[PDB]
Amino acid sequence: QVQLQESGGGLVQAGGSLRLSCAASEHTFRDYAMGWFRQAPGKEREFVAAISWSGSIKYYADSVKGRFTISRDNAKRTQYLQMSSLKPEDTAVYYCAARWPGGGMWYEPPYDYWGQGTQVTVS
Amino acid sequence: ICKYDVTTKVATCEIIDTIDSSVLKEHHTVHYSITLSRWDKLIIKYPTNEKTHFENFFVNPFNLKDKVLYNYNKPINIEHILPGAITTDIYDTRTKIKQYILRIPPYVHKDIHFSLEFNNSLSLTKQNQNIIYGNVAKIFIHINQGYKEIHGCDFTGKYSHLFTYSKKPLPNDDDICNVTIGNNTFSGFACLSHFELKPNNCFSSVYDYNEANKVKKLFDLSTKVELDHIKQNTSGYTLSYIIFNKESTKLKFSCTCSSNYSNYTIRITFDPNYII
Ligand SMILES: *[C@@H]1O[C@H](CO)[C@@H](O[C@@H]2O[C@H](CO)[C@@H](O[C@@H]3O[C@H](CO[C@H]4O[C@H](CO)[C@@H](O)[C@H](O)[C@@H]4O)[C@@H](O)[C@H](O[C@H]4O[C@H](CO)[C@@H](O)[C@H](O)[C@@H]4O)[C@@H]3O)[C@H](O)[C@H]2NC(C)=O)[C@H](O)[C@H]1NC(C)=O
Ligand SMILES: *[C@@H]1O[C@H](CO)[C@@H](O[C@@H]2O[C@H](CO)[C@@H](O)[C@H](O)[C@H]2NC(C)=O)[C@H](O)[C@H]1NC(C)=O
Ligand SMILES: *[C@@H]1O[C@H](CO)[C@@H](O)[C@H](O)[C@H]1NC(C)=O
Repeated sequence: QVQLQESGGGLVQAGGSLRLSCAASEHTFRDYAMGWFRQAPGKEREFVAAISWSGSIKYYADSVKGRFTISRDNAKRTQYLQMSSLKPEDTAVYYCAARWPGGGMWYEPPYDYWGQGTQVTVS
Repeated sequence: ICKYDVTTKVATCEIIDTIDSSVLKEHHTVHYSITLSRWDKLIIKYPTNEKTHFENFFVNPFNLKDKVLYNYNKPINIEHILPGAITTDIYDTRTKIKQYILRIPPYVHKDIHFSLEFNNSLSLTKQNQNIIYGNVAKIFIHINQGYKEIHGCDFTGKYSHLFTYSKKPLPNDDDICNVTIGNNTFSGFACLSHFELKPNNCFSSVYDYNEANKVKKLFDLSTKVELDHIKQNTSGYTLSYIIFNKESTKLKFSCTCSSNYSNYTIRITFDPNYII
C-alpha cells in the first residue's frame, strides 16, 4: 500500500457522473482498509468514503451518502469511487488513502498512506 | 470417507476401518481432499491406542487439538494461520474413539492449505500365521477467503482483520461497543483469557437489556441462533461468535470482559428488519 496512485478527474454537468480509481502495486494492499478524502478550495480535508479489506463493508460520509459508491478489486489491488449526481460543492481535489486496522472502528482515521490527488470539477 | 453435507455446513470423516490392521486393503496410503469455508465444521472420528487393532496408531501432528500440518509440511498451531479457529478433541471411553471438531471462523482473511495424517502403519494383527499391518490416511484441507468481516468487538487488538472494531487494551479503559445486526450477520468478540467474561460462557448466557440486564440463557431467548465459543486458544485469548437466521423476535443483550482495572462491554441489538 506504499504507492497509491489515483486516476480519473475532469468536468461534469450538475447532475452527471464521474469515476475515480486508486491503484497500489504492493501485495499488502490486501491487508489495508481503503478510503477516499476530498479537499475543497481553502477548506479542511474531509472524509468521503471507505471500504474494508474484504470489500464487503462500506462506510460513507453524510455529505455523499446516497450518491457515491465505493468498491475494490483485491486481485488487481485497486479501488474505485463511482460519483453520481455531482453537485457544485463536490468540486474538490480527491485523494485516496489506506490504513492498517486498529485503534477503534476500521474506517476511523488516522489513515496511514496517501496518494497525490486528482481534481474533480462540476458546473 | 470424507463427506461435506452442504445443508448443515459440516464435513464428516471417519478414519477407522480404512486404517484398521485387521482388514486387508489395496492401498497403504489414501488421500482425501476437502474444501471448507467460513463457519464450516470439520468433524473427524479417529481411534486411540486403547482400541483393539490400533495399539500403535498415532496422529501427525501429535497435538491434534492445537496443530495442523501447514502446507502438508510443518506442524504449526492452527491459530497462527487461521486466526480465530475453534478446536475440540473429545474422547469416548466406551468406543475408544476420539472426535476432533474444527470450527472455521466467521471470516477467513487468507486462503490456506494444510493436512492431517492418521497413521496406523505400526499396528498389527495376527491372522493364522500371517501378521497384517495397519495403514495410513491423509486429509488435505483447503480454506477459502471469508467474504465478510464480523460486525463485532475485538478488545485484544490482536484480531484487527477479523472484527469491525479492534483496539489494544489500556489500563483504565471503560469502553462500550455497540452492534446492530440483522439476519445472517455475524457478531462476536475477543478478550484476554485472564479477563473475567460475564455472564458465564457468553453468549450462552447474556444480560438481557430489555429485562433490566437480568442474566438469561440465550436459548431461553432464541432457538433460531447459532453460536460458538473458546475460553482460551493457544495464543491466550477468548473468543465468541453469534449469528441469527430466520429469527423474527427482536433482541437486545450484552456481555462484559473485565480485569482488575478495565471493563469492556459488547452490546448487540438484533433487529430482523435492519438493513446494512
Ligand atoms: C507412518 O509412520 C511410519 C512410522 O513412523 C513412517 O515410516 C517411516 O518413514 C520414514 C520416512 O518418512 C522412514 O525413514 C526412512 O528410512 C530409510 C532408512 O531406513 C533405515 O535406515 C537405517 C539403515 O540404513 C536403519 O538403522 C533405520 O532404522 C531405518 O530402518 C532412509 O532411506 C530415509 O532417510 C531419507 O529420508 C529422511 C527423511 O525422512 C532424510 O532425513 C534422510 O537424509 C534420507 O534422505 C528415511 O529415514 C522410516 O524407516 C519409517 N519407519 C518405519 C517404517 O517404521 C511413515 O512414513 C508414515 N506414513 C506416511 C507418512 O504415509
Ligand atoms: C469498571 O467498572 C467498575 C464497576 O462499576 C468501576 O468501579 C466503579 O468506579 C466508580 C467511578 O465513579 C465508583 O463510583 C464505584 O464505586 C466503582 N464501582 C463499585 C461497584 O463500587 C471501575 O471504575 C470501572 N473501570 C474503569 C472506569 O476503568
Ligand atoms: C454505545 O451506545 C451508548 C448509548 O447510546 C453510547 O453512550 C456509547 O457512546 C456508544 N458507544 C459507541 C458509539 O462506541
